[PDB]
Amino acid sequence: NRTHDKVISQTYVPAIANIAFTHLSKKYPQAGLKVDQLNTLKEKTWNDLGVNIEHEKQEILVELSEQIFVKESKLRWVHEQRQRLAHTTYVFSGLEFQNVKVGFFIDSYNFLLQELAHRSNLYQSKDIVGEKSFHEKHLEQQTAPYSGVKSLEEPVSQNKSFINSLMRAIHNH
Amino acid sequence: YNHLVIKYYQSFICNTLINKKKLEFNYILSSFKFIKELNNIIIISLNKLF
Amino acid sequence: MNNTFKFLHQVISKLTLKAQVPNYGQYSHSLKRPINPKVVVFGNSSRAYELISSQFRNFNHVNGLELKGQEDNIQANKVAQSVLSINDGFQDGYYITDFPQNSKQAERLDLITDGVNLALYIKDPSDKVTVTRQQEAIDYYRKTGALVEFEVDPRGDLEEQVKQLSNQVLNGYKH
Amino acid sequence: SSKGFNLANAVNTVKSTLNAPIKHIKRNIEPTGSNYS
Amino acid sequence: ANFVIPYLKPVADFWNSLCIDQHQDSLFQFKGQTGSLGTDWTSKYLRSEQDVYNHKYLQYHKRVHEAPELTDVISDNVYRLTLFAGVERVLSVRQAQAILKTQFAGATENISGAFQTVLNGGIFRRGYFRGALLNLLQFCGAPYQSLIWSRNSGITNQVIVSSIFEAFFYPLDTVKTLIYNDVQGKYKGAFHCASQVVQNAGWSRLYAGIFQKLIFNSALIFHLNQVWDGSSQQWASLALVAAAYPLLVLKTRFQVAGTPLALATSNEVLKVNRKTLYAGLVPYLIFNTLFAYEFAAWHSSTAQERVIGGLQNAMKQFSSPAAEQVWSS
Amino acid sequence: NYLDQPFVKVPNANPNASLNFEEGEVLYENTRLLEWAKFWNYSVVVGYL
Amino acid sequence: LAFIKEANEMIQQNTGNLPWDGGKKKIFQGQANKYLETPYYLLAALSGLGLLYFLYSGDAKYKTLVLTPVVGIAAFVLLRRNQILNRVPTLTELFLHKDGKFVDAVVSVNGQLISKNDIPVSTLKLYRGDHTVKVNLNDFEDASAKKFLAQQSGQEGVINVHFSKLRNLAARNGQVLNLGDTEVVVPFENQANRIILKQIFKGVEVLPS
Amino acid sequence: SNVTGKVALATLGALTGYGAFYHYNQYLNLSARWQQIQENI
Amino acid sequence: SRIYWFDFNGTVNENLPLNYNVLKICRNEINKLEKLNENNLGTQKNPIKLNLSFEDKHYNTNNLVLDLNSYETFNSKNFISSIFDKTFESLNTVLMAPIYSFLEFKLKLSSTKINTNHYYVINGKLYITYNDSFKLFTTINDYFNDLNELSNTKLFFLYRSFNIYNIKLNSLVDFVFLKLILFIHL
Amino acid sequence: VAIYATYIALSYINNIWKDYVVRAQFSKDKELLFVTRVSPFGTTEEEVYEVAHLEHLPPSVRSGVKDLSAQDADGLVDVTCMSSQRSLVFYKGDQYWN
Amino acid sequence: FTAVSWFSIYQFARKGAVLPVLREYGRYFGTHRLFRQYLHTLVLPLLYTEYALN
Ligand SMILES: CCCCCCCCCCCCCCCCCC(=O)OC[C@H](COP(=O)([O-])OCC(O)COP(=O)([O-])OC[C@@H](COC(=O)CCCCCCCCCCCCCCCCC)OC(=O)CCCCCCCCCCCCCCCCC)OC(=O)CCCCCCCCCCCCCCCCC
Ligand SMILES: CCCCCCCCCCCCCCCCCC(=O)OC[C@H](COP(=O)([O-])OCC(O)COP(=O)([O-])OC[C@@H](COC(=O)CCCCCCCCCCCCCCCCC)OC(=O)CCCCCCCCCCCCCCCCC)OC(=O)CCCCCCCCCCCCCCCCC
Ligand SMILES: CCCCCCCCCCCCCCCCCC(=O)OC[C@H](COP(=O)([O-])OCC(O)COP(=O)([O-])OC[C@@H](COC(=O)CCCCCCCCCCCCCCCCC)OC(=O)CCCCCCCCCCCCCCCCC)OC(=O)CCCCCCCCCCCCCCCCC
Ligand SMILES: CCCCCCCCCCCCCCCCCC(=O)OC[C@H](COP(=O)([O-])OCC(O)COP(=O)([O-])OC[C@@H](COC(=O)CCCCCCCCCCCCCCCCC)OC(=O)CCCCCCCCCCCCCCCCC)OC(=O)CCCCCCCCCCCCCCCCC
Ligand SMILES: CCCCCCCCCCCCCCCCCC(=O)OC[C@H](COP(=O)([O-])OCC(O)COP(=O)([O-])OC[C@@H](COC(=O)CCCCCCCCCCCCCCCCC)OC(=O)CCCCCCCCCCCCCCCCC)OC(=O)CCCCCCCCCCCCCCCCC
Ligand SMILES: CCCCCCCCCCCCCCCCCC(=O)OC[C@H](COP(=O)([O-])OCC(O)COP(=O)([O-])OC[C@@H](COC(=O)CCCCCCCCCCCCCCCCC)OC(=O)CCCCCCCCCCCCCCCCC)OC(=O)CCCCCCCCCCCCCCCCC
Repeated sequence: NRTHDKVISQTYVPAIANIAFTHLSKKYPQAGLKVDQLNTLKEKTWNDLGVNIEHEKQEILVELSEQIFVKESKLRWVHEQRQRLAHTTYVFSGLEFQNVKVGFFIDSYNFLLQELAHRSNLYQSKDIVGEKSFHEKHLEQQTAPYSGVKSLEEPVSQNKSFINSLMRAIHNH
Repeated sequence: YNHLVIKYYQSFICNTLINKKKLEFNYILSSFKFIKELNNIIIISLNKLF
Repeated sequence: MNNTFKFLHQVISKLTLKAQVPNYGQYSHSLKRPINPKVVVFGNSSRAYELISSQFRNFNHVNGLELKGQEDNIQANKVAQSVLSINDGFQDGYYITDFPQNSKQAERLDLITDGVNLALYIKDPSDKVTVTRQQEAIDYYRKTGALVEFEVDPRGDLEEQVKQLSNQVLNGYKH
Repeated sequence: SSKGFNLANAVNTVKSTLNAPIKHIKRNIEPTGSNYS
Repeated sequence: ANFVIPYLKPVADFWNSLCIDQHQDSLFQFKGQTGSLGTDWTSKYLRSEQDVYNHKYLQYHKRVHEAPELTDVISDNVYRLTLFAGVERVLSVRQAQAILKTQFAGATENISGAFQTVLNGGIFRRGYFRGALLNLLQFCGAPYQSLIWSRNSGITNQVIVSSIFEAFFYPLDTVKTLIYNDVQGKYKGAFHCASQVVQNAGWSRLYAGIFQKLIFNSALIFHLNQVWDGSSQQWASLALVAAAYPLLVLKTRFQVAGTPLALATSNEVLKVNRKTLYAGLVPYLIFNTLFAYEFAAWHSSTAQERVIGGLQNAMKQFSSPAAEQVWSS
Repeated sequence: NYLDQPFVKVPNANPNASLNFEEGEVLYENTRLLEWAKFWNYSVVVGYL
Repeated sequence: LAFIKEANEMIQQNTGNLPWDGGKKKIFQGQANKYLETPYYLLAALSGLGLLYFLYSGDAKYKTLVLTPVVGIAAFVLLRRNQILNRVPTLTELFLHKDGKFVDAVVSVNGQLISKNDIPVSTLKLYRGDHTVKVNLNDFEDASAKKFLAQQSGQEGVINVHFSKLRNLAARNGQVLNLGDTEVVVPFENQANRIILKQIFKGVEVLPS
Repeated sequence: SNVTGKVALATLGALTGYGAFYHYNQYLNLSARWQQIQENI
Repeated sequence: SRIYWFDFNGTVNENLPLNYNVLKICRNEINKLEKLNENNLGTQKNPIKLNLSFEDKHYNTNNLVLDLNSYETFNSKNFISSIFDKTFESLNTVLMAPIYSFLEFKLKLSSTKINTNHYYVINGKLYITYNDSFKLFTTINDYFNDLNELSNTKLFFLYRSFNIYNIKLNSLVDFVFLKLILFIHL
Repeated sequence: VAIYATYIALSYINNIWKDYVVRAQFSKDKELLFVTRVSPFGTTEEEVYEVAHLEHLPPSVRSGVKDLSAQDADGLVDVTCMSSQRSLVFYKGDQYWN
Repeated sequence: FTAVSWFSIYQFARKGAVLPVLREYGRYFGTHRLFRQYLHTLVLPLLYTEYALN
């Protein structure tokens, strides 16, 4: 009943739950939506709580995008928030969460946030420098300049010879 | 119904923007009659059969 | 989201991300650097200055201490104008010092310039003015997640400190 | 008009290619903690 | 036998047709005699052995003394169009790289950089084969109509006809160049690119570089005739076309200018750095030498003599080395 | 029968409740190994065929 | 140098820091989404004709008899969805006057540019959430359509439909802005001056110049 | 798509006109050859 | 012309490397102090005085009127009549290209890189000529590393300037997977 | 012969590639290590290990230390899981390490 | 052999590497080591070929 699979990061789940519960309590003061009840609220459905999440979904998404700051994303905060808002609204426009639990909505939003962060990081660790690719190494090697022959460039009478001048023009161009 | 509502909303927005005062019902009801008749006859046939 | 579908979703997402950023798996390292790097540097120690000079050789300095006294909006606008251009030398990186001094200025600059690419703080025990001057800005950058802290020991190894700072700033760069 | 082929770069790449599998060969042929007496 | 072999049989048949002599197999498929000697297997094999050179000669004669066939011309130039279609795109990118943005997109200003720029989009419509169908259409156009209207003609007449047809079909060349140099998928197709060009600039925008394309085409036709004849002056003509190559480079740059795909305009293209005029000259010469157009309809008398002499020399092999010289035959 | 050991209990099929499987931070990452393995495996398969 | 100039212009456009372009200053730059509809219409017509020909002849297979209706239905649904998505008024550009109290806009409707002027900033309002759209059934001249809409809505002649059910194909790629009396779609992927944009959307009037 | 339609129509017209000219020339040549063949026969 | 001394009345912070604009101004004043002749300005006791403002030190340039994604407009210059001049100039350029190459090769023979000097000592710090300004020079390896970094930036600018909001396919994939999971939950 | 040759080849290629580590990530409490390794077809395969079990063991033969890949700055480090009797191979290059 | 040697010498001289064979400068005309290496690479193999054939 419990596998050896890494669970999605829960760092922002408390913040998402707090923001959503605050916004929903602004409309349903008696709903009893509190952060301390997340462990028990996630097991109930919106119908049981008498809350129509469909109407407030867009406002919840906007508030979450404007409030939550993710430091794990590779994009600056403004771009990250705008991209998160667009992605979340597009994904949730076709999803009806009314008949499912609050935990499903919270986990879906957290998964979207984590996937956006991973895509921003290019599905690679942000704290690992990594190794350059073959193309990067080749481009750096090609961009590296050519030193040439310093002996021919050295100021000497012998270097004024026609043969030496030809060699310098051929090898130090 | 959702498609019809969206088409009506878009037509109203466009007519207000352009000062036309007439809704494009030809576009709002693109295939409403056909879809409704097909669904109704299918449902009636299924009810008669089963 | 689901254990059974996690692998398939990851594979499909990796395949699709190439459409947005072609050859991302081959140019991931280079992409770590932004197009127009904007850095805000906190720290006024001698070792901090040496590290800044070593790390930002190809960047342009922006002394924000000269803007003290003017209102936050004007200061932010001037900083944005300074750091939203590329010189003939093709140096697109700018690092600011002694600015912002408060959360209002920090937020104004971020809104004008779409955010600062990096906020590098060098905690040097031999420094006692940075915390007194720009604590609010440091707190704002910590909140926004653009803050990178690199503690420096004055009696440390300069080369190792420079290498660590370069790696940390490269990792912390944001688009 | 950036320059293209360079024999020195080619030789360096060949050396890197030939030296790449040395670590793997060493790891494969090295001893381990086990002593199957 | 009912679900795999029926679908797999055509593949094996195509493989065998490619890897076996179709004429020899057809000859062997008929067994017996009707009243004439020479239908046995031994006699058929002896005939089929020389039938290769006989059919080569007959095909060459058809391409010269009969109206040209588009299928035959495409078969002759299959490699230049089928497998190495992207070579044209990479050559165009190299030629126009002087005023392109490729050097800022993980590419170098060299043939390797052009190849990498072309291949970064894959092999398909956005990659190596981007514009392959346009290249095929252009080949089926002026280069083929010119053969039709100038079969068995001199160098001057061939050049004039080719110039006329290239002028007639030039806009396709400009569209193909723009598609080749479109590395960000700005244009969704040939029609989209042409529509954008016409909407932004006038119809004359499609005829940029025509007068520098025509002269290079004349030089290329001269070199093709020289190499077909096989005279020693083929190297001099190769040098001449190498010298005229900057005309082709300027044509490509003019076509690629005046658009978001390029950093320069028509006026600035003319005053471009002179050190990059011969961009991709050696790659272009190598590609042309390896896959020169096999237009047998334009082969002169000397070229036909060379081909027939080679065929006869190959045909002479069918004599017994140790045949006895007898007083009475 | 073989699982029903006389003196010692066999390990539970599920992980201990103490363990938490929440992801932390990445220590090591060499993604190009996947590409190298795919290349080598495909090459050996093609050669063997 | 040419690339440096182009990059500087791109950075300025992305940051939305354009100067005053004469009488008005551009503070928004957005683009609409285009979807394929002619290929789907052609595919649906081909599927219908093929089904009719198969029924007339009688030489078809069960496999194709199953597949062709499915392909035709999918093509028809995709065509309807793409038509609805394309015919969505999407705000393309917005300019503010020098006085800061008037705004002009240009919107795209299925690739057609429509220009609206004399829009006081006090009337602008960005819908953070899903608003409500009012539909008047009395306007409809089709009895069957009116009856169907009334039955589905379960309301009076004037029916209010929440925008949550409509955002799937109405504003799935943007927010909803109120340009006075009309409503437009503001895409998320756009270049705009955020400082002025937020104030005008909230309705506050910026200072002159 | 007015510009695209005009461009496509112009291309079709040019190709069709070239085809008409080629077919007219071929028809003249074939008629002359057929008359010569009939006379010879 | 290597050693020169500049003095700023507190308007330039020397604790950090000088800005590109500041170095450009210094070069533009040295190219006058050299060519126009010298009143013995630039020594420690007789330095060059400068009062640099924030705009001068920071602002890059002006005339940002380039129109992105634009096509040159024809049919107004009478291309039919003007193409002759362009063709003639192209022919002249093609004819002269071998001659220009030969002349440049001869110039290389008669010229050497060491002939020109590009090193200047300012405030006891060595600088090397850079495009239109100066660049601090400390070590050959450091200079080569700086050149490599500049080349890398120029090369990967376009790749790094990718579209953040082009996430249609990713959003579609996420939506499909979450809708399947929602069906499972229902 | 064909079936078993193909099976043996694929299985032994997978076994050879199993030792190498593609990715390693600690848990939130740093109590477990999730390791992504190579699959038979070159994809990612997940496994879990315990940091306490993980250990770097010296070679059984004491004269073979000089022959270890770890002698090279860009060699390989062989980390042994003492519980699962498995080996984890990591590149010594700092580019691959957090 | 001459072509390969000339190509290698040219590439290594472009990269700044010159084999330490022959004097750096000539005793009489002061010809450069690269030029004399080219001359030797061109001449010596021809003489060796002639001697071997003879
Ligand atoms: C004897 C008589 C001869 C007579 C003729 C002589 C002619 C001489 C001509 C002059 C030659 C001068 C020498 C230098 C030339 C260099 C090339 C050059 O000039 O080009 C410039 C340019 C230089 O490159 P660069 O990036 O600018 O700079 C290079 C770096 O500086 C370099 O730095 P780097 O770090 O990049 O180094 C690259 C490379 C440097 O190395 C080399 O490149 C040297 C290679 C030497 C050997 C080459 C042999 C093959 C050569 C080709 C053969 C065919 C020729 C046909 C010719 C025409 C015939 C009609 O480094 C390596 O060595 C890499 C390691 C791997 C090497 C190869 C390993 C082989 C292993 C073999 C054994 C395998 C295991 C077997 C056992 C197990 C069981 C099987 O090169 C190119 O751009 C080349 C482009 C070639 C394009 C070819 C056409 C492609 C078409 C693609 C079509 C795709 C279609 C897809 C369809 C899909 C449908 C689904
Ligand atoms: C070390 C070695 C092992 C040691 C231990 C061994 C222990 C004993 C194992 C005994 C296994 C059964 C042996 C049966 C021998 C053949 C009997 C026979 O005459 O039946 C054919 C017989 C054809 O006779 P026919 O109608 O006179 O046609 C004459 C034609 O010349 C020919 O017909 P056609 O030309 O019209 O059609 C050509 C071709 C058309 O070919 C195709 O359909 C294309 C390819 C289809 C997919 C192939 C997948 C291959 C990948 C691995 C699959 C693993 C097993 C999957 C099992 C799925 C079902 C649970 O059709 C076939 O030949 C049959 C299709 C292939 C079916 C193979 C997959 C199903 C196996 C079912 C039995 C095993 C149950 C599960 C065992 C545990 C598995 C973990 O089939 C029919 O009754 C009509 C077709 C529909 C029913 C097929 C029934 C199964 C046929 C099995 C074929 C032989 C392979 C069996 C083993 C597969 C791997 C485990
Ligand atoms: C093989 C067996 C059969 C052999 C037959 C014999 C061979 C010759 C047959 C020739 C006849 C074929 C039948 C007729 C074809 C007709 C095509 C046609 O009309 O298309 C038009 C064409 C289509 O429009 P478009 O699609 O928008 O543009 C093309 C795209 O750019 C797309 O171009 P792309 O180059 O980017 O394409 C990349 C390529 C990427 O893929 C590849 O290239 C892969 C290559 C792999 C290697 C090759 C291996 C060997 C072949 C294997 C084949 C396997 C089967 C393939 C089956 C494909 C599906 C059928 O494929 C694609 O991605 C294509 C995009 C798909 C949509 C469009 C094409 C649909 C498919 C048609 C295929 C037909 C092929 C037939 C011949 C066989 C070709 C092989 O448009 C134009 O050409 C417009 C030109 C406009 C020029 C500017 C005009 C300006 C105004 C002019 C004013 C004039 C008056 C001025 C007066 C001045 C004062 C006097
Ligand atoms: C087998 C190995 C190779 C395999 C290749 C792959 C093949 C695969 C199958 C086919 C498909 C692929 C097709 C090719 C793809 C590209 C390959 C590639 O990478 O190559 C490019 C690659 C260079 O590309 P890159 O690295 O990008 O270029 C670097 C720069 O970007 C510069 O590039 P750029 O484009 O900017 O050019 C500017 C130009 C700038 O320079 C100029 O334009 C100088 C202008 C000076 C003007 C002076 C004027 C003075 C006044 C006038 C005096 C004369 C006229 C007087 C008249 C008076 C009376 C009227 O630069 C040059 O001139 C130098 C360019 C490179 C020269 C390469 C020479 C190769 C020689 C090979 C050995 C010797 C021949 C052996 C033959 C026998 C073999 C058995 O070429 C090579 O390195 C070698 C490639 C292979 C060579 C094949 C041999 C030549 C065949 C054709 C010509 C035959 C001789 C004809 C004359 C003699 C007859 C007796
Ligand atoms: C990939 C192939 C999978 C085959 C599965 C086979 C299962 C064997 C079970 C073994 C246990 C014993 C069963 C009883 C004995 C079976 C004997 C036997 O093998 O007879 C087969 C029977 C023998 O044919 P035949 O006697 O030679 O008559 C020749 C006539 O031309 C035939 O023309 P006809 O008009 O007389 O056709 C009669 C038709 C009448 O049908 C019936 O047999 C009764 C009705 C069954 C319901 C489905 C009818 C087919 C409608 C289209 C598929 C709908 C999706 C659901 C399919 C569920 C599985 C059938 O029978 C069929 O052909 C039924 C199968 C056709 C399937 C075609 C689509 C392939 C993919 C299917 C799976 C897709 C994923 C499903 C996931 C789960 C969804 C819940 O039919 C076949 O040959 C079936 C295999 C055909 C393979 C080649 C297809 C054409 C080339 C590929 C086209 C790919 C693109 C287009 C399709 C894309 C996907 C939609
Ligand atoms: C059959 C003819 C075949 C000809 C083949 C082509 C190559 C050879 C001829 C080439 C000629 C044109 C070359 C281009 C010229 C460009 C302009 C220029 O600046 O010159 C480039 C350059 C000189 O320019 P540089 O910048 O002044 O460089 C000076 C460096 O010291 C030079 O340093 P290095 O880097 O060159 O190295 C020194 C040099 C080695 O040079 C030595 O110092 C070695 C001396 C060995 C002496 C052995 C005992 C001789 C006993 C008396 C023999 C009497 C004649 C017997 C004849 C028998 C029948 C054939 O080379 C080597 O050590 C490496 C190669 C290994 C030795 C292989 C030598 C084979 C020579 C085959 C041709 C011999 C022709 C003899 C003609 C008659 C002479 C009377 O010329 C050469 O590199 C070619 C040198 C040819 C040999 C010179 C021998 C001088 C000592 C003669 C002693 C006996 C007579 C004394 C008379 C005293 C007054 C009464």
